[PDB]
Amino acid sequence: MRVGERFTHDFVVPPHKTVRHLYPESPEFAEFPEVFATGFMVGLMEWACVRAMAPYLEPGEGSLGTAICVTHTAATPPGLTVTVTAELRSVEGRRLSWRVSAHDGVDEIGSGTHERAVIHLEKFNAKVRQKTP
Amino acid sequence: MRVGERFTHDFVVPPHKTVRHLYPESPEFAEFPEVFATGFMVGLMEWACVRAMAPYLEPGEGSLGTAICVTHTAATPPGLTVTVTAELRSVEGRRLSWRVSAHDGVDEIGSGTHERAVIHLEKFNAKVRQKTP
Repeated sequence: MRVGERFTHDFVVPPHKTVRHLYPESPEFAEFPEVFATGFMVGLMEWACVRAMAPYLEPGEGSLGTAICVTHTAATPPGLTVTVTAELRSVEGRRLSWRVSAHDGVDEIGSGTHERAVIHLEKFNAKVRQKTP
Repeated sequence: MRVGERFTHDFVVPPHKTVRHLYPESPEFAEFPEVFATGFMVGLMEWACVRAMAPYLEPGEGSLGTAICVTHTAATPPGLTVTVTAELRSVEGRRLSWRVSAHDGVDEIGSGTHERAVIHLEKFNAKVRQKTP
């Protein structure tokens, strides 16, 4: 791949990416303001990093976020466009560490780091089964 | 609210808390193995901390997650119970901090920290609609 290279990822926040949508089973979340959930932003960031990685992956390969360390310092109503900038910080065998940050056009809404791990998709699928009830 | 206290929170992972459910708008995610998305683990850990600090809010108050720093070291298939243990680490004002960790019954699946800011609901919704298109 290549260290230092920014990758950019644009996404319009729909009404169904707010807090109560993350966990419709949570009574507590049902009464949260209609803003972009942190867990959804995290998902977005992994999504940016997955796309950055895709060309460099062998057929049948994938990745799992192994760590996420970000702030979430400004709220985002549906309608705004969240831009995730991902930057490769290091590659270490199957290990990728990114610097990530996001912006909704008005504010930087969060920034931090995100490590991923390249996996064989089937071997991993098999492994997750010996674990299913 | 007492530093050191512990709140646990149990959750059976349904099928709709997997990666492809965090972002169905992602073709890059539709591949992915049916496993507990990092984005949902982050939310589940926040849900624990929200309940833990529920008895600390005054009326017309809420909380926002303002930082999540956690590992994700094992995959959980739908069917397993994820228990989130939230340990109050600091209460220094409008700011709460937790040490969080999760177990799915077989593996510790992740841990780290999470911070929350007490907010005035009205002023906050007001600031938000100042951002809404």
